[PDB]
Parts: sequence; structure tokens; C-alpha cells
Amino acid sequence: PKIKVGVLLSRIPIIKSELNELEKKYYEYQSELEKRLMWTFPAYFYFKKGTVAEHKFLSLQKGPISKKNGIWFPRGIPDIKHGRERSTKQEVKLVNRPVIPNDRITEADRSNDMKSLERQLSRTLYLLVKDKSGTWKFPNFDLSDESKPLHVHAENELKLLSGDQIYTWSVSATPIGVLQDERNRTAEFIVKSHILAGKFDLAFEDFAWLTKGEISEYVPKDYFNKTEFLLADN
Amino acid sequence: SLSPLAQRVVTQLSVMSASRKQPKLLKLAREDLIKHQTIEKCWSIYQQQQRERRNLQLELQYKSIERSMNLLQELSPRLFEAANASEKGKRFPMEMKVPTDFPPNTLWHYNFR
Amino acid sequence: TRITLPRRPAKKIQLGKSRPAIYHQFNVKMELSDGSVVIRRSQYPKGEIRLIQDQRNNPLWNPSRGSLDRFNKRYSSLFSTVELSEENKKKTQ
Amino acid sequence: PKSACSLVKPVHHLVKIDKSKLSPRFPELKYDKSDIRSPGFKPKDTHADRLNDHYLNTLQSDLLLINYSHNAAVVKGLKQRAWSGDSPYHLNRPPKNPRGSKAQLPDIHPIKWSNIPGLESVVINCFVREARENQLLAITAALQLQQITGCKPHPIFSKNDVPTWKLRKGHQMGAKVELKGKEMSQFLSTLTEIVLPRIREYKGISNQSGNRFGGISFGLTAEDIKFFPEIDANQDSWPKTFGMHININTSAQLDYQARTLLSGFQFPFFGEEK
Amino acid sequence: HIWSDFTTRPSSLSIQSSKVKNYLFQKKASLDPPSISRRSNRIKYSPPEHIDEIFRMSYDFLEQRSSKFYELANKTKNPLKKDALLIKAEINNPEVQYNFQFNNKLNNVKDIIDYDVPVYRHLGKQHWESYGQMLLMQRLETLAAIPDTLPTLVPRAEVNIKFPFSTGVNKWIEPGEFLSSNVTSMRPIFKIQEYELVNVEKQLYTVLIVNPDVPDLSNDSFKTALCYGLVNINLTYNDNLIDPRKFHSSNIIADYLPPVPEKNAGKQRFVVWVFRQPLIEDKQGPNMLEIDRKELSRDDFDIRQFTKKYNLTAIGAHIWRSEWDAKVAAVREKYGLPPGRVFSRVRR
RNA sequence: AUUGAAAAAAAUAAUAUAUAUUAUAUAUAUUAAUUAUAAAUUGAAAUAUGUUUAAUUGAAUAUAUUUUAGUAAUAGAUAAAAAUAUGUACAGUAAAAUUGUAAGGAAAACAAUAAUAACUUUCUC
Repeated sequence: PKIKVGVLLSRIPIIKSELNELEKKYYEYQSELEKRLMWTFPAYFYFKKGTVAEHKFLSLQKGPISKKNGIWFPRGIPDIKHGRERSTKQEVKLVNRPVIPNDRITEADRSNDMKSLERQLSRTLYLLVKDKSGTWKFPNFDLSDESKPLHVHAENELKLLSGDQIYTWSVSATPIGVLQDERNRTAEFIVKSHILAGKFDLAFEDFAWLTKGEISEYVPKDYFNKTEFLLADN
Repeated sequence: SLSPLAQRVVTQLSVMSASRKQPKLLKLAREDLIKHQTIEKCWSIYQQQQRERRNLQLELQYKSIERSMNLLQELSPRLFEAANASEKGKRFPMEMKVPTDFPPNTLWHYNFR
Repeated sequence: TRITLPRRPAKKIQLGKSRPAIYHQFNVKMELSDGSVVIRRSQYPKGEIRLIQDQRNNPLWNPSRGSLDRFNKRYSSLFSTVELSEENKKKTQ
Repeated sequence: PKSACSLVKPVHHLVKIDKSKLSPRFPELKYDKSDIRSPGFKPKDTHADRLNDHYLNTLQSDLLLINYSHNAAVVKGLKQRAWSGDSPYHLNRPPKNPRGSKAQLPDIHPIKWSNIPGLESVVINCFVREARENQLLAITAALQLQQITGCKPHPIFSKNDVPTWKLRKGHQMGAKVELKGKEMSQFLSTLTEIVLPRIREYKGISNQSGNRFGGISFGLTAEDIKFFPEIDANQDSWPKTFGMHININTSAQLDYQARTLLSGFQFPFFGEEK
Repeated sequence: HIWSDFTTRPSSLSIQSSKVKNYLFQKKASLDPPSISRRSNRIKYSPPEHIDEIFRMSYDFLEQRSSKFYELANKTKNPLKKDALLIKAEINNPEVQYNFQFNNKLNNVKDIIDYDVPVYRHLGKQHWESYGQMLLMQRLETLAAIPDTLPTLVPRAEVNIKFPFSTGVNKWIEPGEFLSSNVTSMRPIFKIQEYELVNVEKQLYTVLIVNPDVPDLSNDSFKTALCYGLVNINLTYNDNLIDPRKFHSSNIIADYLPPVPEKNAGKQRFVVWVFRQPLIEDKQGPNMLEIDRKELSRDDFDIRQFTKKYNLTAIGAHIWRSEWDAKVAAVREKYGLPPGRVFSRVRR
């Protein structure tokens, strides 16, 4: 049987994963529970008495309503220590420049450019390739020599395809899996490797960088079943 | 009584201490308590499911690797030997960074070295 | 001789009544050397910090991507290679 | 006391009697600390841990792939050897201690989907030696630790006595703090990003550093602690500052695996490996 | 939405209180908790923020899970497995949790906590294991009621006794209590609460109160005494209080003789044992059993031998213990028992 | 109970009140507190009563009445640093040696160092 070299290039996510609707709400609740149970902010430590910095902090803050004799407090009598209502959550409001974070969605994402690497930042992108036929697949390469190791050969092939734009890193010498068949007596040993910093851009007609959910749409069903578990969900 | 250094130490100690800084106990109604329990239990179940999914995936990957390596051993001994080496001092590349909360100004570097 | 803070009588935390130390913490945004922002919980009161020297501008963490400085500043008009070639006769040593 | 003879009587049933539950003494203590009704309640899973998420997604699969050795069997550790029964004096004799070591060593298992190496715990041991003179220095060190971590420190006391170093027994000297879960992860992330780049000439954690089994360590000077953002934000509040040891405990079978794992979280490693 | 449906599912799984149910299921945290009865206290109270939407999501998640379980549950044929599936489906239901936790389990009202329902029965079992069962086991071991009467116990049914007819006061007896001779003058009332899946129609039970500590001066030791013996009793998960109402005179193999401890004879353990009958196949209806009433004796009673004879399995137990007081003579006189012996204060 | 928001009730336990019994039970009502305790010409906050600004509320400021700040460690049934050495109840396991780690070095501190077959529960193929 012919030995062939499968390669799937894994661009790892550059930001946090997006939270599930269930997850977000739960986290908010836990944060609010924490706040309710949180201690008083010891302002006396962080801000020295009779100082310009303290004064601004005081102005930003608003104090708690104290207990006073001859008055009904229908939400119980105020329990105060270090200037906080013990019965409730405390809120503490706070080059010289405002830290403005960048948008997590990108220009590429908006346009839906599949060849770009900046198109999904919270997901793991995988390099797919379209051959002479209409099928998509992970980059295949013929291993005729069999002198060098397999992963190294794969990397060299990728580099050749690129024209030395790509900068990859093999995770290991061990192959993740095999794609095998009876019609063509061959064996495609799949290597894993990580794109670190470069273009691809280019026999194969077209390519794309896709998440696990999009690969199912592009690639055949049997092929997907064979190589589903290899891909990360996020 | 005390020096300024002693005072500052006491203040520092206070920052860490629970003395007169902590609120009342979080009391709930019985209905509220139940609601909380149902929230927590469901969450725990979800977390377990996620763990199983990930664990299952890992097991599947391991099985695939095993299947591959047996095949490699059968076909080309040299290739199998090359694959199965001690990767003792293997280091993850310093470019594969831990994904931040929000992305940088330059999202991706196209040139290198 | 030994400098100390002499202890008062300790307050009896009853069994079951012990409460966990939940310190007051703010959600603080750290903008690193480049524009990548990251949220971290912090005890000091500052909603936003921007950092100058981080892993994201250190050469050790990204290989692929002040006496000397003072000297450069105050010998700038002269512009100080050609200068090396001029002042490097290797006969005397 | 009529006697000191301790002797637990056998029972006539297999039901496991939890004696704590039969009392009415500590009603708040019968609840688990996870339960909302306990005064010991704390919101655990407050926000999504970032380093942990990264490990789950990218690293864990990669680590598994690295650690696969084909048909790798278990390597048994050094254990207590039994005596050959070639003499009647071997008959109730305690077993021979292990070959090289006095203590027994664990078995090294092959890495599979279950036992992939991962972060277990961080411990930040700060023993300030000037606090043999000044107890207040121990307090300041503990505060610093708390600031750095967002976790409650525990006081270290002088366990030993020695004349050469002016050290008594039973004297409060610095503090420690075992970080676990999300706080630990945050602390690691801060170390990777903020602090360890601001050390000027740092090559890395040594490759000769570590336990024999999945534990790696290093230490920060008093100069290095001034880069932590809680410290960093105010120079003025901290005139003095104390170094610290940082014991990272992994779920790794061996130390090279642990080193590889830490590298995955952006820890540089410089020295010649064992 | 399986948990809102009550076509096939019992009524007990819902909360019977309307206000409580409304509070549980609302779209905003507007209403105030029915548990807090007082207006001022309600005003004072503040529930934790964001709790509603998350709760709703959790409900949906667990409701979906329950529905999925039910898909399996109906396909299942064998009964224990089906019951287990049913339990799995409904155990995380908030309404059933509310019902169980905050209403009485001992004298359960059928509409609130139905022990015919498998989930509620499972909950009750779990509750029993948490405290009451452990306590019972401790009292059996410490007092030495197990090896002295009947080798071991594997507690399955929760057994609670009462003495309503003697005095007037209502009190479930805590295991290993010292009761007065006035209290235990007339017979007790049992409640055998069964938590295992069992054939309610076929399964009969026997109840034996035994006194291991009556002194035999010929042997210079003690002998057993069957103080009260019932057989062929029918239990039902909800209808389980063994009272003169239920059992007939035919069921009484040995009618209640009261504790009458002798002076200085010591403390006398009275340990009730509850056995279930052996169930015979290929026979519809409850399989009775005949006891040879001349063979079994009350003044000396091999409990273990009796059990061996009739092939019984001890599922439950309870114990009190009586010692001499002034009124035991009066009790004897009432029952027509003889004057009663008096022993030496010293155990020489 | 008055106040906010938009017929009732059905556990345990605690509290209040009542009574049942030579039975520390039952009935009804309600779910408090939970890390505090005197003493502060000086810090900080609230409320009330005035005055000025853009019937009004915000904002500023004066007096009065309060409230906070005395900033101090254990937060765990703690478990081989030191401290109450006799009772009882509940629970746990030491040491050495080895491999490491900022000053630390043979000798300060912290970490790690025997085996999971079977069993129960939970999630899952």
C-alpha cells in the first residue's frame, strides 16, 4: 500500500471562547452572590486620610443611611461598620488614557472571508483544501522517498505550497490518525501541526480556514465521521 | 502606645482580617432556596456532561493514534520508529499564547524571523 | 530586643459559624504592551491599567516577531560601519 | 481514669453510623460548605477561567499526542522488597526497604485520555528571615502575598532552632498560600504576562529544577515582586518587600511532562535537561 | 414540557399551594415569597439578583432531561428498572423537592407526599438513611438487641412505634427510650414505612415484640419473652399504621402483655422486630401462614428458631426499655398477673 | 398591623404563648440573630432644619441630631511551630530519608515521594 501524508493545520483561538446563554446568566448570579457576601472595601488602607486622592474617591462614593432615633426604617434598622450596610451588597465606584478594548468580531468576519486567519478569534481554525475534483479535504502529500520522518516531510510540503509564507510547528512526530480505503490501495497518515505566523495563499484549486461546524458543511459525511474527533469543538 | 510603623502594620493586618468588614449571612426563603438548588444541580450536571464530552473526545483521539501507529508498524518500520521517539524536552512554541479577553491591535503577523 | 505586636485575647469562632474570607475585589482591565485587553479581578481600586513592559513586547516570549541611550542622546549632532573603519588601525596592540 | 487500654469493640451490622449526624450540637456544620445554608458558603464558579479553558481546548490534546508511546507498559517504582523464605527468621520479618531509597516510590503510568498532565496546585512559600528580629515583617509579607493572590495566606512559624542563624523555635516568620482552581490560574497568567517579562535578564525556569514526580519550582526576589500590579500600582504603600518561593504542583507522572505542560502556558525553560 | 403535564403523571408531583407555584414560575422577581408570612418581614426580605432567568433555564434543562428519561421509562418492561427510570426523571423536579423537604414525611398527606409514587419513596428512603436509620442501628448495637435476640439487621423499612391508648399523649418513641409502666400499660401502635419496591397486594408482614431480659433463676441467666406477636399484616405505602382497626383477632399470635420489670432485676430491653412474609409464586392473592399456637411459648421464646421455621426476613426494628417503678404492681393487678418478684439489690 | 411590590395552611429546628401526662409532649404563631461589647477637641457618613444656584429635584454650603472610625491576626471541629499536663465527646496521623525551590550554604521554610481489585452514587459511549 502507498504511504500518504495527511496534514491539518490548527490556528488556535487568539481570545476567550464565547459563553453559552445558560453559562453567562449563571456566572452573573454567582458574581452577584459574591458581591452580596463580599467584605467591605478597606478604603482607609488604600486611601490615606487627608489626601487629594482620597477626596476624589469619597466624592465618587455615596454613603449608607445611618440609624436615627424616633424614625421607622421599614427595611430593618441600619447595621453599619466601616460605613457599609451589612444587610446588603456594597457598590464602590471608581500615559493617562481610557483603556478601550478592540471589537472581538472583525472586518474579515463581517465580510465572511474564508481564506483569512483573522476571521474567527474565539474558535480553532483548521486549514482545508479543495482538489481537482469538487471534494474538500485536509492537505494530502505523496511520500515517495520515505527517508525523512513523516511530520518533517509534511512541513516541507506545506512550506513548498506556501512559497515560504507559512510558519508552522508540529505538535509531535506521532500521527493523530489514518484515512484508509480499498478502491485506491493507500494509507493517509495524518500529522498535526500549528500555524504560528504566516500566510498560506498557495495540486489544489482553492483553500479555506474553518471551524469544526463549518467543515461538516464543506467536507463529505463519511470523511467527517472519520476525522470529527480530531478537531476541537471550540 | 504605638509607633507609626506599628500603626501601619496594624492597618495592613486589618486589610487581611475579617474584623468588622463582613456582611450579614445570606438568608433565603424556602422557594428561593429551592430555586438556588435547582440552578446549582443543573449547572453541575452540565459541567459533568462537558467533562464527559471532552474525555470521550480524548479517548477517541487516543484510539485513532493507536490505530495509526499499529498500521505504521505493519507497513514501514523506519517511519514507525521516527514517529515513536522520546519527546522529553518538547516545548510548546512561545507564539501559541493563552487567548486574551479582547484581541490586540495587530491581530495576526504575516511576517516572521 | 525582638520587635513584636503583642496579641490580645483571640475571638472565638464557633464551629459551623466560620465564614470564608471573600475579599473586596474589582474587575480590572489590563491593556498589555499591544492593544490586547484582559480582565482580571484585583484588590487595588483601579478599573483600568495599561502596561509598558509585558510578555507581548519581550523578545524571549516572541522570538519570531540607560548609559548607551544617554551617550546616543548627547553625541547626536556628530552621528558617531564607516566610523569604526575610520578609527580602527590594527597595527598597535 | 481506671485504665488507658484502647480497644474498639466489633459490631453486628454493616450500616455505616455517621456519629456527627446523630448529635444536635453543630447544626450549621451538618451542611456541606458547598451548600448555601452553611455560613461557610462561597461562590466558587464565579467566572470563566481563561487559562483552564485554553488548556482544555488547545493544550490537552497536544499533550496527549506528545506523550503517546506505542504499547507502553507500566514502569513500577522502587518498593519495599519481601524476604526470600530461605530461613525461619524471615517468617514475621518486616520487608527490606527499597533498593536505592529509604521511602517507596510511585509507579509511572503510560499517558492516556484519563491521566494527561495538568495544573494541580500552586504554593507560594515566603519565609522572611529578618522576621527573627521583627515580627511585623512577617505580617507585611503575609499582606503582600494576599495582595498578589487574592487568597488568604497562612502564617509560617519557625519549626526548628539553630544558633548560627539567630533563629528561635515557634516564631512567626513570613507566610504561605496554597492556590487552587481559578485564583491559581489567574496568578500563573499574571506571572507569565506581567511579572516575569519585567525581570531583566531572566532566561527561564531551570530544566534541572523540580521534583522527581510532577512538581516544578522557582523563586522571585524582592526586586521582582514590585512588578505585580497590586504592588505595582503603588510603590509608596510598599517600602519593604519580600522574596518568595513558588512551588507548582502538576498532575504529571514525571517532571519532563510537567515542564512541557508549563511551557504550554508560556513559561520559558533554559537549562540543560536531566 | 413534561413537568407541566399531568395526564399520565400523578398529582403529587405538583405543588398543591398555588401562591408558592406562582412564585416559583414568574417572568420577573416582582412577587414576594409565601414562606415569609409577615408583611414587614416580606418588605425587609430581598432575594438574590438575576435568580429568575437562570432558574428558568435550569428548569428547562432538567425538564428536557426528565422528558428524555421518560422516553426510555415507558419502553422498559421489568418493574425495578422502570421505577429507577421514573426516579431519575422526576428527582430533580423543583416541585417534588419542595413537597418532600418542607412537609412531614412521618404522617404524610397523600396529595403532598405520595409514597405510592417511586420518586417520593426514594426521597423518603434517602432521608431515613441520613439520620433515623443510623440512630436505630446505633441503639440496636449499643444496647445489644441484635446478637442477643436476632443476629443482624439489614434495615429496609422504617419502623416507628407509639403508645396512644394508655395515657392520652401523642409521641413517637425514640429508639432506646425509658418508658414508664403507665405509658406502656396498654398496647403500642406500629408504622412500618416501606421504601423498597414491593408487591403491596401479596406481601404480608409479621411483628414481634420480644423481651430478652427476663431472669431465669434455674439457668442463672435470662430468657426471652414474646410480649406481643402479630402475623399476616397487610401494609400499603401510604396506609401503613398497624392499629386494632387494621389487624383482626386471627392475626394476633400472642396478644400484648405489658412490660412489668421486677424490682432490682434491672433494665429490660423491649425490641420490636418487623419481618416480611415469604412470597409464593403461581398463587393470586395474599399467601397466609398458620402458626402452631401450642408450639410457640411466651415465657420462653426462641426468636431465631421461629424465624427459621416460618422463613421470615427481618426488615425493620425498634426498641424501648423499661425498668421497675411504683406502678408496675398496679399494671400487674390490672392485667391479673401475679404480685411480681423482688430481687436483691446486689448482683452477688 | 400601618409601609414596598403587583380566604389561608400542610417539614426539621429555634423562639413566643398555651395546655396534655406520675411520658422534657402536643397545639397555634413567627422565622430573629450569626463575630459583636464602654471610653474618641481631629477623620468619614446619614438624616433634619436653613440659605444660595438650574412650585421642582440636583448641586453647593451652615447648624443640630445621630451613625460610623478604637482600624489587631484563629474563618477550620483547626490536626506534629509554640501555648491549659486532670474529665468527657468527636476526629486524624507521625518520623526519617530522598528530589527540588529567592537570599539558603551540612544545618533555617515550603512543596512533593506505596497499591486501587471489588463496592456506592453521579455523568457518559
